[PDB]
Amino acid sequence: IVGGTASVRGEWPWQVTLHTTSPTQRHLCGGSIIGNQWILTAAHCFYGVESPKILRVYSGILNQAEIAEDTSFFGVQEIIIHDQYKMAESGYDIALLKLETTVNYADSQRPISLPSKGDRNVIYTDCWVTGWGYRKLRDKIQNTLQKAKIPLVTNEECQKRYRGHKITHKMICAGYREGGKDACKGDSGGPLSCKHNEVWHLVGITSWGEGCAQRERPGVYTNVVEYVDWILEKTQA
Ligand SMILES: *[C@](=O)([C]([C][C][C][N]C([N])=[N])[N]C(=O)[C]([N]C(=O)C(=O)C1=[C][C]=[C]C(Cl)=[C]1)[C]([C])[C])C1=N[C]=[C]S1
Repeated sequence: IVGGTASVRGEWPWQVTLHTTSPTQRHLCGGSIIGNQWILTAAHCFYGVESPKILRVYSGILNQAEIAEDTSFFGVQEIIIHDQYKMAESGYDIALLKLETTVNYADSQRPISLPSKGDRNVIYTDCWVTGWGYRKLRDKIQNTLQKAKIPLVTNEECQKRYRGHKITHKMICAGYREGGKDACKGDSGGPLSCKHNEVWHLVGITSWGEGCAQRERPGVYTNVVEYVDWILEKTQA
């Protein structure tokens, strides 16, 4: 996260940090708890991942420092990548992680409600992007979960900032015309939370962007509401 600040512990209870143990353990991507055994994240986060056996999901984390060898984690039983996904910039950057065990909700870890189809006409004026991603285009995984408030931008406006690219209705953008605040390397898979009527909704999934926080370069996110049917279909046994 560029231009953000340290989060308060438990402030984003749905946020998880997905680690890979290969070659040695490190943070890979962000993700969101949406069900007792389901994490929603970006599909482009499993590039090179041949098995879910090397994945570890940590919930209720604020500082990466809390993660040690003796720290409990959730194993991944299955990685579900949208069948139309090819690459982030082309869209369909969405994936489900079916945990090996169930998450016991608590104030430190609880699910975020998915957007509705009747809420596609709602104007989000309180959206936040979070993660342990980069702070600069040349930094490392941040220790403390960062947060940043960023305004959504219309798709027509976003398309203007991404010539040569196709910004579809299955994507959604957020950013300041002047830049300064945005997601960055490592925030991928993270949630783009928006509070409406005292209720948080998973509006987007951090996906891509030209660089980080550059002026006239809004961050691009998977437009979750366009995948509620897919999510239902893939999560039902
Ligand atoms: C993700 O954490 C990052 C998150 C990008 C968010 N960026 C932003 N400005 N809001 N994702 C990536 O690094 C993906 N690639 C790009 O963003 C890349 O710069 C790009 C891709 C297509 C078109 C353009 Cl113009 C720029 C990803 C596809 C690698 C991470 N995901 C993996 C490691 S960090």
